[PDB]
Amino acid sequence: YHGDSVASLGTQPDLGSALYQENYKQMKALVNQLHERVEHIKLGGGEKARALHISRGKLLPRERIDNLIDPGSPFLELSQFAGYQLYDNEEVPGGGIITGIGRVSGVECMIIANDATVKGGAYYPVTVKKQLRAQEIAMQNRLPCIYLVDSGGAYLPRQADVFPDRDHFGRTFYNQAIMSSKNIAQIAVVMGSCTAGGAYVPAMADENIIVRKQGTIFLAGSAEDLGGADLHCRKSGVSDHWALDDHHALHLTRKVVRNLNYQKKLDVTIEPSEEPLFPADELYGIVGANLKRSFDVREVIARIVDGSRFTEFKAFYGDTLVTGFARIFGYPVGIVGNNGVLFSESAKKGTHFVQLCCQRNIPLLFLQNITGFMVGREYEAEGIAKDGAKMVAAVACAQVPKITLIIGGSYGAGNYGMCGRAYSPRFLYIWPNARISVMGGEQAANVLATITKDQRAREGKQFSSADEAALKEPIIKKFEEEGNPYYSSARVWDDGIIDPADTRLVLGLSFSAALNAPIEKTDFGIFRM
Amino acid sequence: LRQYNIVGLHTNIDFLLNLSGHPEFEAGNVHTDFIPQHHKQLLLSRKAAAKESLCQAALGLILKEKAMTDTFTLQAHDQFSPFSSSSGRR
Amino acid sequence: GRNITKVLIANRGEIACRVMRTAKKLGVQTVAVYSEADRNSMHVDMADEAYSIGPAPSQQSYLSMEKIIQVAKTSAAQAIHPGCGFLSENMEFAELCKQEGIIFIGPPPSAIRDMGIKSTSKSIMAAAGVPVVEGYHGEDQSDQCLKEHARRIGYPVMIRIVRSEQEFQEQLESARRMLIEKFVDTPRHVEVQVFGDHHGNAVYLFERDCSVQRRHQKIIEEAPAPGIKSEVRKKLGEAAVRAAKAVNYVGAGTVEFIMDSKHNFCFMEMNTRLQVEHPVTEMITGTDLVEWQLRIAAGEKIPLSQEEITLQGHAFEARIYAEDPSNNFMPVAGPLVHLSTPRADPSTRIETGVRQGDEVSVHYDPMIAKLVVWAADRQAALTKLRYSLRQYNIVGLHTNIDFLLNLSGHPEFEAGNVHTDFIPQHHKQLLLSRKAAAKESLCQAALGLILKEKAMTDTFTLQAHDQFSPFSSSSGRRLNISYTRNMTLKDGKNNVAIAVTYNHDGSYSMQIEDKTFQVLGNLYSEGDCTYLKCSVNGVASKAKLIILENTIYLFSKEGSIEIDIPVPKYLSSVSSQETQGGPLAPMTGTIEKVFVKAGDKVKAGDSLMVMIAMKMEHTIKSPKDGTVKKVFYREGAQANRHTPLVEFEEE
Repeated sequence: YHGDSVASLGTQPDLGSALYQENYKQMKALVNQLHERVEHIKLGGGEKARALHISRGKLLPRERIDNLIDPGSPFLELSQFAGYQLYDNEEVPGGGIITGIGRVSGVECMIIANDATVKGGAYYPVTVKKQLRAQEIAMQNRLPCIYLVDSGGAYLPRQADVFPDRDHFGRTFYNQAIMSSKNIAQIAVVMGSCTAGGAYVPAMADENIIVRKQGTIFLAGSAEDLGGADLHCRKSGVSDHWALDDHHALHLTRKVVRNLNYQKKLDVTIEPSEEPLFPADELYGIVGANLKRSFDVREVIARIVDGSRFTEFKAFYGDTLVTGFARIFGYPVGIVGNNGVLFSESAKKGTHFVQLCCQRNIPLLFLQNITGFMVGREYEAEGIAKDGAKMVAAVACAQVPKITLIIGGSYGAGNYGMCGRAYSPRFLYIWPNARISVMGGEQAANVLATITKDQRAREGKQFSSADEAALKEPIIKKFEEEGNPYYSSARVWDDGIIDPADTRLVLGLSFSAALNAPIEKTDFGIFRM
Repeated sequence: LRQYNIVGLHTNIDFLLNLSGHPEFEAGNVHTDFIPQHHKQLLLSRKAAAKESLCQAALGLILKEKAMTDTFTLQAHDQFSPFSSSSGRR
Repeated sequence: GRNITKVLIANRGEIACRVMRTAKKLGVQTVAVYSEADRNSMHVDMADEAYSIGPAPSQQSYLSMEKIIQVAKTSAAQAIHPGCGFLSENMEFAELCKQEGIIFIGPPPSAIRDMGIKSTSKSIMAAAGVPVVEGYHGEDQSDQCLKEHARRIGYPVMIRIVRSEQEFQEQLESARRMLIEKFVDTPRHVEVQVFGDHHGNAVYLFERDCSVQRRHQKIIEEAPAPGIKSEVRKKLGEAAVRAAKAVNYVGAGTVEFIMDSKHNFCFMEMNTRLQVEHPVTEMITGTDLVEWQLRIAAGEKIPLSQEEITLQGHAFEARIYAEDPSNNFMPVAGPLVHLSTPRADPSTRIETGVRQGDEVSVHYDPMIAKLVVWAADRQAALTKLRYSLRQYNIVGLHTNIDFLLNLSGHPEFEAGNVHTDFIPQHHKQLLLSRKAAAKESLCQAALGLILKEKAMTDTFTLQAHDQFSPFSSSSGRRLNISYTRNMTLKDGKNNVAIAVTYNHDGSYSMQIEDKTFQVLGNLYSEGDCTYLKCSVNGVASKAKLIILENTIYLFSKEGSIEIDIPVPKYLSSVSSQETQGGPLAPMTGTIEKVFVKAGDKVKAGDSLMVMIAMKMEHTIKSPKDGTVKKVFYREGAQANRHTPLVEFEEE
């Protein structure tokens, strides 16, 4: 019986209020800035490179993905901003690689395509990291991997950051071998030249497809005679399927996936989906771009969960943290979101909640908007560190799928307790207004303003107020620049910057993909009582 | 006649539509040589389609793909996944 | 000047659907025009083609002559049907259509202009010999001039009723603190239908009666008009026919005459609007007047001769409106969550422009529908009309259906003594308060909630793997004892407590107060409406059951009862006020702003104070709508965490 009437979250914001008008205007500008920058990244190398690419009869990398996935299906692209201003004088749109999750023949798959128009498809250090992140996502969720291979090899000027280390280019083949041993299909489509390590990708794949003339495979670098589809297809045997052109190869790939003999099974209970009771675009006015102002995280929840229905857990205890049960697109989810400074009660409340979700095998969603931990002599005497550690330790051991969304600041140990990047959430997204760093820019400035005020007060040479901002202004600039969402996203610290109006859709797609793998039992360490 | 649809073989229906719309037939000026006499107008060649018709055809193809997607979704355990939508969203 | 194979309908709503239905039965292609609000309207979906004519305001859409002509050209429509209202009586639009070579389906411009001017129409009508009513329309007000005109018209006259010359001065000064007409008890309005061909031949359909008027809007139409002698009927129509031929009338038309009593009648006005009271005449004469209008507009002669036209039976037309009678027939706009009507048959015809799930809009007239019933005699037709009105059900907005049932019930209406003060004279009788429901009806409502819960249990069972579990039964059976449920329902302002014992046989025994009722029932679905078949104490009945929000609606042929389900306080959100007595300080921090004086009325969400803690701004908001009793802190004060900030007056 599911006919019980229940209460719903959310309230109607005051659209006429000046605060709402200002917050909407600021957030809208950030979203518009995000959109137009992606449009530029969409063009890859440029008109001359794109014209040359098409002149060879090859499809553009994004057109390949459009033809590969099922007609009209959504495509969840990841790390669109990788390499954004990362290198001083080189522009590398998207890192030279396009990764995302789409549906092929009704199966969710991870698609990894080299962008040959960007530096001829050479592998920059960020390119390796982006690919490795995609492989990690595919393995953790048991998603088949499809490699649209068109690459020019490693970027020699930066070889030391590509070749040698464990998380360097070599790890790519290690991941392929491991996934194959776990029956996670590895499919490679050679739609261009692959040289040196590149030739290993088709060789390490379970099934392989090569285009008639464009594709070339050789350990040591005419190219067609040395490699080519005909040599590998008919003589070397490296090729499993032979394709006339890019369209033919993509058609063959869809057939290969259809023969995987895989059917998705759900471990969680399902209920009919319902839209939230409030518009999503109201999040612009509610949240704004000023991190100093505070908002009720429940308002964010009310606009993303099915029917804006939410069962809060321990509502009046540790009120700075909000925990409860909801459903997104029918999936059950346990939501943990910051509503103020973390306290001992908040950490205990979170630790209790995480155990509940793990026991019932309920996916967890974290909404990070942190401002730090409570600071005080009494709090330390009562083991706030001991309480904060309880949550870091429960979150780490949880085996249910975890997704993190940074809707505000992310500073210090508060990041760890709320399932930061270091704690292997299945996905991590950030809003365009977010800031992340070891501590807030102001705190670092003020802390230094104590150390050197002390330095010269204790030493005895006076240190004046103008000497203070010759200390504080460079620090604040550095933390503002390095905490910017684009700085964080240019390197692969998150899986993308998302428009707040798209939060519900992105979460729905992400949780759906994460459910391809069975949920394991959670084993906890010692809870330091 | 327009509501009558026949696919699989050629029929005289379009000829009957041209004949029943001929000015001399509308006037009742009929005789046994009517078809031979007005053969040029009654037999009509094909004319290039309008862009609106092409748009409708593309819409029909897209909707057929959407129907196929729904048919596949019917048999899946993950009935309400957003991936089953035909939004084509990015 | 061509045969019409495609027709643009320059209208919306019910009239547009009616014109389209005649065209479909005739094979004529149909073009709709639509505003942004009417994009999904029934007449848009009904047409073979439909075109946007701009935004929701009719001045910028349906009254835009340029846009209508542009769509007629673009769709290659040979003719425009204007329907009723909007451009149907616009001389400029009619001439513009003629200039552009488009057939206007309606009268010639000369007739539209002549009818429009009161002087010109009356002058031709007096020339026709049609009896005329005498009134003084002169702007001059000299008491002598007004008195001389009152004598010429002859007493009694209306300024204040003036029965004689001696009372004229006193009544004039009373009225002033003017126009003169003729007063008399003259409330019967009798109208006739005349059709004329381009050839000049004309026929008269039988007369109708529009006497009943509410808020200057006709409510009930009956044909033929009651009490009119067969010989009077022939003479009244023939005068209309001669008048129509003299004015060279073409197309459908209505001529109005006023009869105070004793068959004394006089012309009032002639309308080319193709009034929507046309259906009653069609049923009695067995003709389609929309079909006749399309044929005549093309150029064909009138289909039937006067001898061929015959009168059979009696028909009544009632117009449903969203107007709420309690607020003086105030128009209402709302979603039609449930709409149902009497079953269609040759005798019963429903003319509607709305469907269940449609939303009524303030932009246009709110009439929900027009209902037409036909029978051998006036009383039998009236009985059918009431039977059908009870079968007309609407949920989600206020309606005049109840008022219509009361008016049809009134004895004077059944007699046929109809006058236009009927609603004011019988106002107290026509509007009646709700009576307390009977215990039997309350038992039926309780059964309805129980059976709906049983259906909900059944729905869950279908999804479940254990389909045959005994627990999925709704037997409410305990071991060695019987379950009695205490349930409360509210009738009006009265809470009623019903104790329901779930018997082993599947029946329910319900005790309300000191009376015990044995109730058995089932839910069955006919069409899209769930129906409750129930027996209370052996009396058996069938009703339509809709449960929406917290209200149970049972619609039966006898009456409609609405019963309410009490709402728990926790869901009511009154609890949200109860959860905390007062707002406290979020953390230890300085008070930066205070927005409330010692005595101030505040509503939930009204900011009371702003506090900065560790350089982090928090704004305190009003928990309740209660007025503020006192404030515990002032600006610049440091408030400790969880300390009361505001005191609210006890309520």
